[PDB]
Amino acid sequence: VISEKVRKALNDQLNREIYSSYLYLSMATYFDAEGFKGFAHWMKKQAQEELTHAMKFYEYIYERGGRVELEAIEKPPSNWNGIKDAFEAALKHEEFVTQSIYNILELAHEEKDHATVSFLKWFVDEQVEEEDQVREILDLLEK
Amino acid sequence: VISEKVRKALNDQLNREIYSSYLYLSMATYFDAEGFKGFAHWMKKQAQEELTHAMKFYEYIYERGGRVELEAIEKPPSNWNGIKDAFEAALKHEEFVTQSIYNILELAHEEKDHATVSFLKWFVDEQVEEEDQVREILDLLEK
Ligand SMILES: [Zn+2]
Ligand SMILES: [Zn+2]
Ligand SMILES: [Zn+2]
Ligand SMILES: [Zn+2]
Repeated sequence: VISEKVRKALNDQLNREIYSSYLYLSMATYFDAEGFKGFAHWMKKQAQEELTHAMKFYEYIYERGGRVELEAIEKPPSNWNGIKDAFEAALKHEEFVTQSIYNILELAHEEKDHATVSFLKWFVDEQVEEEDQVREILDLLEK
Repeated sequence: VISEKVRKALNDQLNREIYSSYLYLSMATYFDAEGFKGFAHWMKKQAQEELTHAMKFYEYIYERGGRVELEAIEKPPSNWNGIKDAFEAALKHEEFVTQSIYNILELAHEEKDHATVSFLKWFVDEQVEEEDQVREILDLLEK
């Protein structure tokens, strides 16, 4: 059974993944307003991906005997200064998500919760892949 | 091209469908905390359904030459007084959604926007079906 400290950290991260989904959807509203169909499609796909992350947290919290509490979702920005600016904001946000997950990992290690440590490995690896994808696009578009 | 009045009404409704999705997800967190797997599955399915409603508004707004702006999402309630209480709250919320859609229909009729009138017919019919499904469940569980 997860300690209340770890359950709160996971529930917090659940809410962060929801906001991530919303933020990527907002980036899609920007790209679509400009007619950048392909980049909008990229963002809508990532928004759906972030929802599956949230639900994986959701189901793990209930497997470990905890409960999920949904919080208010902040209004995301709706405008950026071009393609590169939007993707740089995406990368900055993913780096914040990576740091948040690592803080849960450290908490789980402290409490010797080796089930949460194992559950999080998938997300450490997926953040690497996501960060690399965004860097790959920024490098493609450079100068 | 949609007038700014109608675009704002549709964007408002887009945001209402997002909140509807969130509210049904919150009801799932309640049912799951109680071990009501089947009712939780019902709510998660409805939450996904409400997202597809939101995206149908999303794509229609861009077809008509408008843009979507995402707003803050309010924190939904997380607790109800039993199954019946949660479904009665669902029905009350769907009736509010039905009234909101009818107000867009009346606005569209006033501006003679027969494309928005036609777009909304699908949602008038779907609200009937959703309201009937929730009433059917409440009647099944009665007394
Ligand atoms: Zn994620
Ligand atoms: Zn992510
Ligand atoms: Zn709906
Ligand atoms: Zn509905």
